[PDB]
Amino acid sequence: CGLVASNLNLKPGECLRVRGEVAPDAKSFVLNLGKDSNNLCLHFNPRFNAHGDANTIVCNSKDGGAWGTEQREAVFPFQPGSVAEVCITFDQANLTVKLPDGYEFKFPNRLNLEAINYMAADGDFKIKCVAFD
Amino acid sequence: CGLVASNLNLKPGECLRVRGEVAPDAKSFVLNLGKDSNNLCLHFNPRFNAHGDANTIVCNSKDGGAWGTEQREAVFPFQPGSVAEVCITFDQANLTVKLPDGYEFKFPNRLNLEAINYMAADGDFKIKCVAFD
Ligand SMILES: CC(=O)N[C@@H]1[C@@H](O[C@@H]2O[C@H](CO)[C@H](O)[C@H](O)[C@H]2O)[C@H](O)[C@@H](CO)O[C@H]1O
Ligand SMILES: CC(=O)N[C@@H]1[C@@H](O[C@@H]2O[C@H](CO)[C@H](O)[C@H](O)[C@H]2O)[C@H](O)[C@@H](CO)O[C@H]1O
Repeated sequence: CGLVASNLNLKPGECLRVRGEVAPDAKSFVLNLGKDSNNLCLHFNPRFNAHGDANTIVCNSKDGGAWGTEQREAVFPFQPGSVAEVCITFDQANLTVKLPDGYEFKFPNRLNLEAINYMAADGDFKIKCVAFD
Repeated sequence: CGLVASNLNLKPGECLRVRGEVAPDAKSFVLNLGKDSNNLCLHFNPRFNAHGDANTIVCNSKDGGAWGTEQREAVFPFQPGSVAEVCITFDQANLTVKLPDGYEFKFPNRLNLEAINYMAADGDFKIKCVAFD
């Protein structure tokens, strides 16, 4: 696995910023946010070439070990072999993810945790920088 | 406890940059670095006024759960209610903690691990930014 951080205590409205290097031959990377590995309010999974998907952002929740209903975006502002920054915040209704080119999407908040306490990165994304606001 | 990060994979010569908020009423804060919570190549513990120490940095190791022998500095460049930045690196001989204004603290490398994989903050220190170089 990649970087795992806990005790984040990220409250509604606070910004979590992650900057990393996307591998030149990247097939996929993951940012998981929530309470723990079984309880994710956001599974954020850009798929360059994985699970039969191409240049597709896949998002989901995981609640008590169970994947929720998957959602995808049409836009894919990531390139292999470049640096990517992602900024995440949430309120009780939605997570809001802002992407490098100013792209911003919302994913329903299905878990309604009081805070994001857990983040894990995986796959072809080398984290260089994590910041809190 | 404060932020805990694992799978850091920080190798010799690589630089861990941490910026945090020292609480206004700070009595003590901690940065722990090593393999896991029981194997610390550096316990970095500025004590403003705790355990009978005043404005003293206490450093130690922990090896398979057992604390080593404490090393202490006279020089104390931390202030309560402020922002502190440190840059940490290690080699075969020492861990080095550097502050921007040029303070440099060295602690013997007692564990000789291949990497720092674990970092944890505790006490009156709120981490706001972590970077890898
Ligand atoms: C179990 C399985 O393979 N599920 C398939 C999906 O792949 C998983 O998607 C989740 C997020 O929803 C995680 O990314 C997990 O790592 C993936 O294996 C796949 O996206 C969909 C659509 O093809 O099919 C599921 O069955
Ligand atoms: C159990 C205990 O209090 N040990 C004393 C030391 O305090 C601990 O020191 C370690 C680092 O070596 C950690 O900072 C831990 O949090 C502290 O409780 C204390 O520094 C010395 C002398 O002042 O005595 C030890 O027995």
